[PDB]
This record gives sequence, structure tokens and C-alpha cells, in this order.
Amino acid sequence: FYEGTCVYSGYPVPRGKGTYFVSLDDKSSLFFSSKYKNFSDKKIKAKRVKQTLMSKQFCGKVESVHTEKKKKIVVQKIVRGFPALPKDAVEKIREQNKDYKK
Amino acid sequence: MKLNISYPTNGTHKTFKLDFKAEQRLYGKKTLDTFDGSIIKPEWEGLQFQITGGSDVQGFPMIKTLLTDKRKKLLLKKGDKGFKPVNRKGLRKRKTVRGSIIASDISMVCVSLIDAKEVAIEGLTDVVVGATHWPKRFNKLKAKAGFSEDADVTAEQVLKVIKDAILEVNAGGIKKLPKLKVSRYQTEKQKERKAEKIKLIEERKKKSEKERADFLKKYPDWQKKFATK
RNA sequence: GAGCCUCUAGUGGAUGUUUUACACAUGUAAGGGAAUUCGGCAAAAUGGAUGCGUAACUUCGGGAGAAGUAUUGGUUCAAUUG
RNA sequence: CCUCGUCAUUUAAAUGGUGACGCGCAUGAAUGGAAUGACGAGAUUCCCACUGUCCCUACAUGUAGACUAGCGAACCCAUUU
RNA sequence: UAGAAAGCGACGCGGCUUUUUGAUUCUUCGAUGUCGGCUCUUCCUAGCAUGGCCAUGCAGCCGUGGCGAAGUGUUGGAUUGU
RNA sequence: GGAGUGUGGAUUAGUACGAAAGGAAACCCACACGUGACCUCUGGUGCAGCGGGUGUGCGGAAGUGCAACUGCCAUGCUACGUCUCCUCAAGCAUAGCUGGAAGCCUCUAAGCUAGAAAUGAGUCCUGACUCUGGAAGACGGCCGGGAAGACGACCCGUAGUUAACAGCGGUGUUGUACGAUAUGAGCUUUCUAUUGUAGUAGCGAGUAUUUGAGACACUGGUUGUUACCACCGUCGU
RNA sequence: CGGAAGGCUCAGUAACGGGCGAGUAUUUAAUCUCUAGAACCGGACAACCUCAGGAAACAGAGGGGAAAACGGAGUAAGAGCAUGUGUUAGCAUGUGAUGAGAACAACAGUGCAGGAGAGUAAGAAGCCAUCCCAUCAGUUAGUAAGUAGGGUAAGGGCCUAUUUAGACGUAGACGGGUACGGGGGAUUAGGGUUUGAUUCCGGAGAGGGAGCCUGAGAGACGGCUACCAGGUCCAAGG
Repeated sequence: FYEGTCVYSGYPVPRGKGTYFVSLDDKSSLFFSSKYKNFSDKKIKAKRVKQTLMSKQFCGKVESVHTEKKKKIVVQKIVRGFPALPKDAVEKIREQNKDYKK
Repeated sequence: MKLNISYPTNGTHKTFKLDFKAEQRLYGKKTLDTFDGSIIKPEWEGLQFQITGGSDVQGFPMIKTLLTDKRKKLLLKKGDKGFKPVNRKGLRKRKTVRGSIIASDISMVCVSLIDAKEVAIEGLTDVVVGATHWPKRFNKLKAKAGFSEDADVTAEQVLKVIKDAILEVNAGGIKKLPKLKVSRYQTEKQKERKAEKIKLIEERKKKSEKERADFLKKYPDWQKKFATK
């Protein structure tokens, strides 16, 4: 069980620890500890705090969503699958056509 | 929670309710994740499924590229999923949507079965269906007409495909016979009209080109007469 | 010839023990901000230089650093006191 | 004196402060009377900033203090308490 | 509102208390530190709240007069040395 | 010696009661003040530990003194945090039962019943005089520690999962060591051979790699090495 | 292909708001005259079909399929720059970013690509006229100018860098108050005094401010987006 993920550090927070801070902008935000809340107030950019999970991902020390470059799995050609024409007959027609074309 | 399953080899669909334990084993996943059927049901071993999309219980869609467990409002144009503009071009509007990460919010998950393997899923495996329309374009039609890389009059292929329909479907009948038609191939009416444009350009040339010489016969001093304004 | 740090020249003893409470010299503090007390007593806050901008009243000299605001380290250049 | 005088303003609330009023127990003109500026470690009231003064106390440092070696007094005392 | 006495009780009469101020000068003038506040403990009852009851001009709600009872409570501020 | 006290909400109920307007009565749940403890969480504190900068010292860098400033933070301590708090017996005032005096009546003259946040016990803290047991040795000092502490006293250990140093596992705190190498807003044009070619550089804040590095602690896990078997007194048989 | 016109009002504005001339330093779908077009390939989107969400408003998966819709290929064409020659078109030469295109029906026609000139509409400009208070006398520092560049459909402090100190005032600058401006209306012997929201022309706005996509053309509100002031429906989530 987890309480959530810390906004600044990127660290996952155990059940029964940490605190929420609610701003007048109406947003609610979760912090791991007083340490990282204070760094937010003082406008220290998280990417510069080298032990944070955020910083490590940004540097590419840790594999993260940005590294993935995912793409759809490519398939091959099929024996012309077309309405009515049974798959097996096209396997035969295509051959017969190739013969006549020569 | 509902689960909606598609089987794209067969063209078939089935919806089921999940139980709590099945549901709780899906939490944390996202669209374009995969899993093994064994995590949803006993048996179903080795059946591989892929997650497609779904809906919040409030009715908002899950979006494929918003990686969070929360609702947002986005400004959406034409061609974005979740918005359907109609009566003004260039319209853009702000609508509530949900991120891709699965949790207790979700009312329905859509899923595709990649391959049924040796298993016999009811309704998905018991039926095979085709398409809805027919390839109007010539080269798309030709491939379906079984031919490749040879030259025919369209009439040949229309004959082949019609005869095969009469034979293979009906064994003789006036049923079927959908109104097959062909694009992107020149009919005789087009041969004539395409010849006529050649006639136009050939005369317009000679007529234009004649008058130039006809003018110069009369006016050797064209430039010196004209230019003195 | 301020405070802080160094060169020349000069300098030191009632013994051991980690040592409660109450003291005397000092530090820091969530949320609130004089509710404390005869009384803001004590403490905190402000602080140098450069620029912008400065009221009532006045014996016309002053008030005046009024008030109120902004800037300031290291490096590598231009330009010569801006 | 009566007296914490009456009316207005400052506060949630004013035996306080400032502004008015005046038969003033017992104001008043070099026994000097009245209105201001600049300057007071002078007396008094309010506002902003600021804070362990307070709600309500907690933790930590140095030096004494406790225990130990060497050295070594005084105030006071009818005393049986 | 009838009616002495639910509640009151004129004109008169008998007591108790030492928490007010007098009255007196017994003890202390070879010295018993004098007002108020702060802090902290214990006691008294002539009972304000909280518990049990009786009367009523007690319908109910809110009260008023009395009885046994001293276990637990009785605050934060403004002006002023009070 | 002594300890729990009070307030509110919901339900009874828009009910009884009243012409109407209005308008009551257990059990359960939330809280405040008081009492006794506790650090798992959250605040606070910074002695041990890791980092940063200013002025000036040790020829430079590295390691660092003094004046002092500053970011984080183990163990511990603490409240602004968390847990805590009822049951018998005899009976007051009163209201009653039976019942004479006094053939009737009557709570009272004998006798009996219900009865208060009050009283006396138990659960809670202190612990007088006692009681039951083992054995010819017992106990104290000296040596080393703490969960205990002003000093005594208390809880413990002394040839062993004993202590201390190292590996190798484990659990934390700080934030990425020294040195190399590459880059860097810009600024610059030096040298050797030798006539003309070739060789051919300097100065610079910072940033990135090697490197969740390096430093520091604790381990009731496991291996190696090293140290320790005494002595003095009192009472008894 | 149209929804940028017409309709409503006079809040703001002392000004390109108003009258008279001129046609550029500019862009313009439709329409006219002259001229004027040999091109191949590929996917999707909407509707359709099968599931199926949400209180509603509004949306999902999966699979076919068109265009004169859309993206690519070749190819005509082709911006700018430089030098000759004709102000200035045009032509020559070198160099080249970019880079397309509609047919269909016969009731006998209707469309669509390119150019050059017109035609309509804007943007920016020239001259002249414009209300009250001196108990408002000095105002301005992109302000006045120059050189160079960015920006725009286009000239220009329109914006920015370095140089020069200008510009405007008792013939009323600057500040404040007030005002939609004309063609016109009422009174009138003549000279005057008063008014103009209101059939025509031009300007501005759509509760108050600000940003914007699409298009030939809007800083549009019977289009979109956010704040401020107000509202409406809910199953409380919108």
C-alpha cells in the first residue's frame, strides 16, 4: 500500500507518512518530507538535486517513459483476403495469374 | 465493470462482467498494455490480450496519450478523439477527459484478443464475417480479383467477380450482385474527351503563332512607333 | 592608528571525574502575534554604498538620510571615469 | 473640590488620549500671558513593521554547582527544641 | 383576580456573626519589613451550577419558595496602582 | 493516601400536554477540562555525521586553524502528537408498608421496603509485625557495562553467541570524492628545426563523464587475528 | 457556397471623429475582356456494420469505403539576388528557394487550373474647419531628428541599437470638464440666436476587460478561451 507519489522528488510515499499541501489556486499536492517542500518554496529546480528520481530520469541514469520510442508491431502480407473469395482459392488464382502474366 | 472483447481475425464481439478479483488485477495498467488471459479467468492460458481504451463512470473517455489517473480539461481541435465539430470550420473547444491509467473510476475497458490459439471462446471463435463495402478503385479491385501485375479491361474482372458470386455464393441467383463499379480506369467517353483537349491546344498554338507574323508584315517599326508616349 | 586575521618582540596553572536539580552567560522554535505587564521592560526587526522619488509647517536657514522603492558575488570583455 | 463633569471622536468594551464647552473650590499678563519652527538618554496616547512578553513550554552549548586530591574561614550562640 | 399566611408582611419585639467601620490602650519603640498584583496549597457554608426530593397562583416549556448535602466546578478581556 | 467531572448531538417526537401558540422524559455516539503513561506517525531541537560560502594564515592544489555564518540530518528527549478513566454494601432528606397508644385513625412508639455527584469497601499507589524454602560455605570489594543514577543504591557480565579490530552480508544519514579527461562567453598568437617549409601554442569562471560516488555510524548474522583462568577482606561450619 | 451584409443603440471618443481634393508605399473570393491546361500513386475522416458508456449534455472500441476532399511523385511554372540593355514594362545571361492542376451532362449546357488589364471593397496618407475653465503657465524624453536593421499586404519611432538635442506654447501649449460628426431642424424683414438619439453618409459597441482559430475579408460575440460581476439545471460527479 502507498499514499501516492511525491510531486517534487518523484519518490513513492509509504502509507501513513508524508503530507498534502493545498494552495489557494485550488490544487492539492503530495510531498515526501519537509525537505522537499522547502526546496519548492525556495525555487530550487528538482533536476539539479541529483539524488531525486526526477533528476536521475532527466539525466538518463534511469530508464523512463521518454527513452522508449515505442512503435506498432509490423505484420506481413497475407494470401489476398477479400470478401467471398475463399482464402485457398486466391492462393490458387494468384499463382495462375502470375503464370499468365509471364 | 464491463469488459468488451474484439477478435479481429473473425470480426466478432463479446461483452462480459468482471468480478472484484479480476478487476483488481487490471488496476495500474494502461492502453497498449498486454496481459495473459489467465489473469482474468482460470484457464485461458497463453491467450494474449491488448488494452484498447474505455470510459470513466461519469462518461468521459480514456485518452491514449494522457498518462495519469486523473481528469483534465483540454482544448481540442477537429481530428482529436473525444470531440466532433460540425457547423463551423476552425472551431476548437474545451472538454473534460480522463488519463490512460486504470483504476476504480472505470466502467468499461475495451480489449483485443491477438490469437485464440487452441482455446474455444464462445461467440468469438464460432463465427467468421467479412467486410461491409467493396473496393471501387481499380487496383484495389484487381488484387481482390486475384490477379497481379498483368493488364486487363475492367469488363474481364467485373465478369470474373460476378460469375464467381453467382457460382460460389448462390449456385445461381439474382441475390447478391452488389452494384460493382470502377474508378481510376479510362472508359471510352474519357478516351474521346481526352483526345479533344489535344485538338484545342494544337489549333490555339497555330492561331496565336500566325497573327505574330501577320502583324510583322505590316509593322516593321512596331517598337519605335509604339514606345514614344 | 574601527572590528576580524598574520610578521617582529613577548607570554600562562587548586587534580581528577561526562558531570542530577536550581542558577548565570548565550543559541533555536509549529500555529497565533502584545492576548503579557503599571508600562513593549527585555529581545527581535532596520542597517554600508549607488540611483530614482520625497509632505505639513517654518524665524526661509531648515524639516531631510523625511517617508516610499530598486540594485550589489564570481568570470571574460569593451570604454576610460561616466 | 464636587468629579470617573457633559457632548463628539478613537475600541467589541475607554477611571485613558485628542477635539469642543465654561460663574474658573482656588486661570491670567516681565510674581510675565498667548500661538509656532529647529533641538531633547525629559513626561504622555495611537498606528505600521517585528518578535518566547504571553498562550505553553520544549531541546541544546559554555561556566559554576554534586562526587574526589591539596589548602582552609566567618556571622551567630541561656539552650534541653 | 377569591382569600391573613402560593408568594408577600407595615407598626413593633428577640437573637447570632466578626467578613465593614468605630470604641478602648492589655502585649511589642537595644525594630515582629507597611497597599495591590503574580505563584501555590488547604479550610468554612449562610448552596451560584451539577445529583436526590417537598410545596406552588405546578397544563407543557421557563420559573419561584423550602430540605439532606461542601465530592467536582466557578473563565478570557477594555479604562484604572488599586 | 486516593479520581474522574461536565457539556452537546441523535432517538423517543413535532409525541404526551394544550383553544391555539408552543412543547418535555433512559440506553448509544462526539467533544472539552482534569489524571497516568508512551514515541509507531507528525511538529520542534541539532550534541555524533555529511555538505556550502565570506575575510585572513600554513609557496600552489589537496588536507586544514581562527572569526564566526549557513543547508540537511541518525539515536535520544519532548507536545503542537498517540493511548487512558467502574462496581458493590450500608443508608440522608423524603415518599411508603404493617401497627398500638386512643375499639376509629395514623410512615413510629417496636419492626420492615425503596432511596443522593454524599459515606465505607474492592479494582489503583505505599508496605509494620510476620510466614514458607535451600545449603559448609556464603557474601562484599576490585575489573568491565547500562535499560539505572547527584553520591550511595538498582539491573547485569568476567574464558564466553565475551570484548576489540578487520573482511563479507544487512540497515541508515549526506548528495555524487581525489585525480585524470573532455568541453567552455570570450581574449590571444608563442615556440623548435632552419631561408623556405614543417613543427607550433597560451589564459579562463563554470559544466559533463569515470561515480546513487566517496565519507561516516550501528548490526543480538557469519569468517579470521589478538587479549582475559587472578587477588584482598568479613561472617559461619 | 453563404453565415464579416442587413437590423439595434449612442457608452466610449476633442480624434483620420468631420468637409474638399488626389490615386499609392498596398492587399482583394465572386464578375468582365483577352488569353488559356497531354500528370501518376497512396492512406484516412464522417456515414454504414457489430458490440457498448453517461442523470443529462455529450462520447468510446473494432472493421470496410468514396470524391472536384487530402497528402506524396514527376513536370510545367517560379520569388528574390547580380550584370547588360531598355525611365519601366519587357528581353538576354548567370544562380535558385519553392512547386501544382475539375470535370461532368447532353435538352443540349454547366463548371474548374494559370497570367495581364479592368471592376468592387478595405489599409495607410494631403489640405482645411472644429466646445467650455487661466481660481489650469509651462509641457514632453520614443519625446524631436539622423544612420542601420527587424516587422508588416504596405510608408512610418511602428519597434530596437549607437550618435544629435531637439519639438510645442499668452495668436492659450499641457491638464481638467463636456461631447457620436455632418447632410439637415426650429425661430426669423435684415444682421442673428438656438438645436441635431432620430428615413441618407461615415464611425464605434454587443454585461466589463483581455487574447484568438478559420477564411478573399472578423481582433466576429444568434464563433471559441480565461478572469471579474451576476444567473440557470442536476442523479452533486458535472
